[PDB]
Amino acid sequence: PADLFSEDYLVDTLDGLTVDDQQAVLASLSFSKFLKHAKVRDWCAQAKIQPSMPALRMAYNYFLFSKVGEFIGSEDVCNFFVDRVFGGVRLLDVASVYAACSQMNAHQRHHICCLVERATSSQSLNPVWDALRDGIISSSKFHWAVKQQNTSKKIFSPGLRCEEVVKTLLATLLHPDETNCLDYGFMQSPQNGIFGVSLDFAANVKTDTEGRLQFDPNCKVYEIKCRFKYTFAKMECDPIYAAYQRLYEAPGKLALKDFFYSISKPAVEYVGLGKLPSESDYLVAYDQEWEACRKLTPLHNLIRECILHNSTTESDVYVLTDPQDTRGQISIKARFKANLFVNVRHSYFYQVLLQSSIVEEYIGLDSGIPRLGSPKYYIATGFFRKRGYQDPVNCTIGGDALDPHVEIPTLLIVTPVYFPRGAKHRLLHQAANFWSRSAKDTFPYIKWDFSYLSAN
Ligand SMILES: [Mg+2]
Repeated sequence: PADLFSEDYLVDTLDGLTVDDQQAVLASLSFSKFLKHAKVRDWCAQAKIQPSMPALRMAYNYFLFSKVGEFIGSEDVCNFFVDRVFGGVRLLDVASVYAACSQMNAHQRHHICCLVERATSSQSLNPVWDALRDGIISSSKFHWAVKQQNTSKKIFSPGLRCEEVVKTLLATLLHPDETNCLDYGFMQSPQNGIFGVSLDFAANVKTDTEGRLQFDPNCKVYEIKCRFKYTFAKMECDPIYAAYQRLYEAPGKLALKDFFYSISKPAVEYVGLGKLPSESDYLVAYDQEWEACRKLTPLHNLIRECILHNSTTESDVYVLTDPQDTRGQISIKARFKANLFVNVRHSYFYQVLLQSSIVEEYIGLDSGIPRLGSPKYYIATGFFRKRGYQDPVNCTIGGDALDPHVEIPTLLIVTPVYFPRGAKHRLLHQAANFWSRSAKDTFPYIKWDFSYLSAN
């Protein structure tokens, strides 16, 4: 194990262990192991001590980054606590660190969370990624925290190649004339410290003077998914390929339907009037033209409201050029609208819902005159094909070369997602209640004061 309270240098702790064992040391730097440590337990045993969120999460961030900052090359987080939060003193004990963190304002917490985001922008390549995400309801767990709450996931512990291709498509083909961000770290909520997200891609988002992210009030945020069930090869007997050929030569909604229904578990579901969508995939059609063959009750009022707000703006479909024709270049061949909409019951709806809440929280804390407009949210779905013997070695999107070991993108669908306010408020409240119950049962020796948390 590693000691967040030890004064030993992490580089020395890790020196002389296998990479396997180093991974274990780093996993031990989690919020859960922090709260389980003898020194937190001892502090928490006192009658006067009733720890609050987000203050205890801020305290953890300090100890975490004091331990790991040098190893991951970002001493900015620790410097800020010491200089701006601790009055210039290098605090080492949990009682003092906690007290000073308890005295932070929302702009200081915002600043810390922004520095942490910047320190973690390489996401799962960063050795502290897994440890930092512990104890937090992240956007990939948000549906589970609201609707499931079972042992399929945990709050506390006490593929990527194709996603990168889709980012390149968004950046190069959809937003060539704009400032975009391709690499986002982990953004904790500065107001509660129980929620957090990382984003896949955003357009109209920049680094500011020193040296954090700036979301424009009108930025465009995209969650990227890849549909591996639809990966085909240009072979004689391949039924997906058959449907793809038709779509490529004649881009439109009918060719698209045949493509969707060329597999046994289709990504699109027809949902009739007053009927409850299943959770099976994340696109739904409300028009009978997509049919190729449970009612909403009065208690599904939140679902009804979400459908109401997600049944107007259509998806954009981008058919890409085939690099077997162009010997390399992949650009937009054709573009068309499809009456396909987000499934408001699907876990991806809940994922973007939480990313919207965190993005809007950070925009709210940003200094400056508030401007007219709110950000827009999308799911960007990529579809792919195997490389064949006659495909070029070197494919490109704009300047960017594709790794020769990644599949070729064929199709991009961009689907808008809208979030009614009352609906977001209810779901975040249920998830926060589940966080609080789970914190009390997991760390029952902590006299949690959730007064501040329920204010948020
Ligand atoms: Mg993604």
